[PDB]
Amino acid sequence: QYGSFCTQLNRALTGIAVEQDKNTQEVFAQVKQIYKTPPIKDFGGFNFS
Amino acid sequence: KKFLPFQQFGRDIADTTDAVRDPQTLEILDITPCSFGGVSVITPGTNTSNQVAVLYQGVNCTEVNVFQTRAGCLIGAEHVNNSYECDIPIGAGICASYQTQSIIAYTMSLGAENSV
Amino acid sequence: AYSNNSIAIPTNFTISVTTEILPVSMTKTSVDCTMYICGDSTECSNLLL
Amino acid sequence: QSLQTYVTQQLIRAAEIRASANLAATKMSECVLGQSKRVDFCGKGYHLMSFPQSAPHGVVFLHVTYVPAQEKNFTTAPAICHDGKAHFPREGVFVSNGTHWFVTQRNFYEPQIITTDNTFVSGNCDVVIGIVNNTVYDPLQPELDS
Amino acid sequence: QSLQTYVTQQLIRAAEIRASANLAATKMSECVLGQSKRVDFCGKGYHLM
Amino acid sequence: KFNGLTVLPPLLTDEMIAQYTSALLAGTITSGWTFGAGPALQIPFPMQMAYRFNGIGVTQNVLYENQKLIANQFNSAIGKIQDSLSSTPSALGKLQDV
Amino acid sequence: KFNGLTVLPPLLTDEMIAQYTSALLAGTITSGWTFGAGPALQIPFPMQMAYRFNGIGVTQNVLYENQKLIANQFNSAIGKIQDSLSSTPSALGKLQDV
Ligand SMILES: *[C@@H]1O[C@H](CO)[C@@H](O[C@@H]2O[C@H](CO)[C@@H](O)[C@H](O)[C@H]2NC(C)=O)[C@H](O)[C@H]1NC(C)=O
Ligand SMILES: *[C@@H]1O[C@H](CO)[C@@H](O[C@@H]2O[C@H](CO)[C@@H](O)[C@H](O)[C@H]2NC(C)=O)[C@H](O)[C@H]1NC(C)=O
Ligand SMILES: *[C@@H]1O[C@H](CO)[C@@H](O[C@@H]2O[C@H](CO)[C@@H](O)[C@H](O)[C@H]2NC(C)=O)[C@H](O)[C@H]1NC(C)=O
Ligand SMILES: *[C@@H]1O[C@H](CO)[C@@H](O)[C@H](O)[C@H]1NC(C)=O
Ligand SMILES: *[C@@H]1O[C@H](CO)[C@@H](O)[C@H](O)[C@H]1NC(C)=O
Ligand SMILES: *[C@@H]1O[C@H](CO)[C@@H](O)[C@H](O)[C@H]1NC(C)=O
Ligand SMILES: *[C@@H]1O[C@H](CO)[C@@H](O)[C@H](O)[C@H]1NC(C)=O
Ligand SMILES: *[C@@H]1O[C@H](CO)[C@@H](O)[C@H](O)[C@H]1NC(C)=O
Ligand SMILES: *[C@@H]1O[C@H](CO)[C@@H](O)[C@H](O)[C@H]1NC(C)=O
Repeated sequence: QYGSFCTQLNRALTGIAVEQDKNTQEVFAQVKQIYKTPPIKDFGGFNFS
Repeated sequence: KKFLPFQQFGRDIADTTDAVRDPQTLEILDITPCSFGGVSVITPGTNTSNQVAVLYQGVNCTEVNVFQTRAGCLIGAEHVNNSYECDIPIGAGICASYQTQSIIAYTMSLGAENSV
Repeated sequence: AYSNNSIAIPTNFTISVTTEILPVSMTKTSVDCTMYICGDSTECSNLLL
Repeated sequence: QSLQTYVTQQLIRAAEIRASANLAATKMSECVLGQSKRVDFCGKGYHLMSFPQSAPHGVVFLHVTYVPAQEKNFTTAPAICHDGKAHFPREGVFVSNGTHWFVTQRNFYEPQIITTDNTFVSGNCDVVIGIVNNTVYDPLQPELDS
Repeated sequence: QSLQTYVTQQLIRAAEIRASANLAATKMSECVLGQSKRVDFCGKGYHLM
Repeated sequence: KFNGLTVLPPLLTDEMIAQYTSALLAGTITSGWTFGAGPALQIPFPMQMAYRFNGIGVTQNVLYENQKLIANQFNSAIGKIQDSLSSTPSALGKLQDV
Repeated sequence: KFNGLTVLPPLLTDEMIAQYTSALLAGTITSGWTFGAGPALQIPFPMQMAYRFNGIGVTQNVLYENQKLIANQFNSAIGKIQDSLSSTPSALGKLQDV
């Protein structure tokens, strides 16, 4: 009898759920190449271990 | 509309009967509500004057110094050919002001032309 | 190809034109609360008061 | 209840749209009215300029950027030792094709002879790790010689 | 009513989290992928990396 | 529609927005970044682009010695923007969502 | 939990996020800021730090003549970051609150 209230609720929650993955993608997926450090960690004394 | 001999009512909105078959004469007539719309009062400060203009929003100037703007019918303001900065926003590029002393309605100016 | 005495220097360039799309404004909506709830009914509007 | 729900969602959506519009105004100021050094703020690459275009309910920025294209390997040194002096590039980087040393601007290969107008002297040759022996030419010596 | 309250609170919290995520993406672009001259945007002091 | 719901027109028409964008484009093309900070100072466009090359750490002779190639690259990039815009129907997703 | 409430997993796993962060770190370490603007251009890390010293208005010889001291300072600072984060948990409250 209440109509489409909770369909609205599920739509809002789904929007939030998608936005979470969008947030993570925008933060961390800022490069399409997967770069790797050389096996010899010689950087002139700088230590990134 | 083509109401087949079994169809009595008509609903393209599904909650309001927008059409109906008259029982006496089987002519089918559509039902459109009479009219409605907002009413806005354009005024300068009462610390300046008591004159007002009235905007009947989104209605033609027949349902109601009569100026048909894209925002509706304006009554009590004279339309001027000049362009100024917006003072009271009316809508769709039209603005209103109070100048010597009457309320004027005009197309707003975006700025002075300048060729480099 | 990292090393302690190697560098990569570009010898050319590309002029790149990219598109960024940003929403600015929404449709301006107005609702007549009484008309939506209690359309042209005076008993309903009196109750809504 | 339905009307209140609609108005609440409209308020939240309007807040999001206001954030987007503030970002658009900032980009109009910093990318169209100027050249931005902020990485990725205007486009991908080194920002040169931006052009705005109106769109229904929004804006489209055409970001013109500079992208290095065809890189080449060279050998580097942090400084050059000539007469017990350590020479450092005023602008650019010391670069070597295998046999000869040059100084280049950092973003575009343009080899130039290492000269005293090209470099500046700081200290002796015993402090810098990886300093490379090479000659630094003085343009004044031929002029006062001839 | 309880479900509506939860969903509205989630929407507001999601807006705040989205603002935080946008700031984090901007800092990833300007502090990690480059050297920023914006005072205090990438730590206290003159930003190196 | 007929239940007390109305749509108010924007104050600025689409033509006025186009006029503002055209004014911004003309100012940028004819005066670079000067009109933003004050009076518009005219400068030939290749010299402005040389300024911007200096701004990204590249010497001006790189632009001047490659002016035709750079102009061709820019023109073709704008043309590719045109082509892609009229080829990807999901390009304007951010606006259509609104 | 038991009343129609479900928790959806994130699209990217923690391992994938770690992979992205490791790729960013490797790119920055091996190529400085070049991989963010285009192709990754390798450069010795002391030379990159000299570039950054120039970026903050300090001459390159200041870095090169103090390379060991600067590297020791950086290493000690990173070690202290590890120590401080492992010492007190309230520093991560911003995350915990979420
Ligand atoms: C970089 O620093 C780490 C410490 O943060 C060094 O790791 C230590 O190495 C020594 C010698 O191999 C070991 O005795 C220690 O147990 C290690 N400590 C830890 C916490 O792993 C590492 O050796 C340094 N790298 C270089 C190249 O010197
Ligand atoms: C490195 O660069 C130097 C200078 O550009 C090269 O030396 C020149 O080589 C050309 C051959 O094409 C000669 O005509 C010039 O007379 C040389 N100049 C000098 C000053 O000797 C050198 O060959 C390059 N080395 C490599 C491996 O490419
Ligand atoms: C750069 O040239 C100098 C000479 O100007 C070299 O100095 C010699 O260094 C060796 C040790 O490597 C000493 O045994 C000699 O007595 C030094 N001679 C002179 C005249 O100074 C220096 O070694 C060279 N550097 C490199 C890396 O080859
Ligand atoms: C009902 O009566 C009226 C009046 O005589 C007539 O016009 C109409 O046709 C009648 N309805 C039908 C369905 O015949
Ligand atoms: C108002 O009605 C007149 C009647 O001829 C018509 O010409 C005009 O276009 C109408 N204006 C609007 C805004 O509907
Ligand atoms: C504007 O000027 C034209 C003639 O150029 C005239 O026909 C028109 O009526 C004027 N508009 C107003 C509002 O007076
Ligand atoms: C740079 O690339 C362009 C193509 O965009 C090419 O025409 C030109 O010859 C290249 N320059 C060099 C020096 O290779
Ligand atoms: C530089 O040398 C490495 C090998 O160590 C090679 O993989 C890389 O492609 C070279 N770079 C260029 C631009 O040729
Ligand atoms: C670079 O590394 C090599 C070993 O591969 C070493 O012989 C050389 O001395 C190092 N040079 C510098 C400047 O670190």
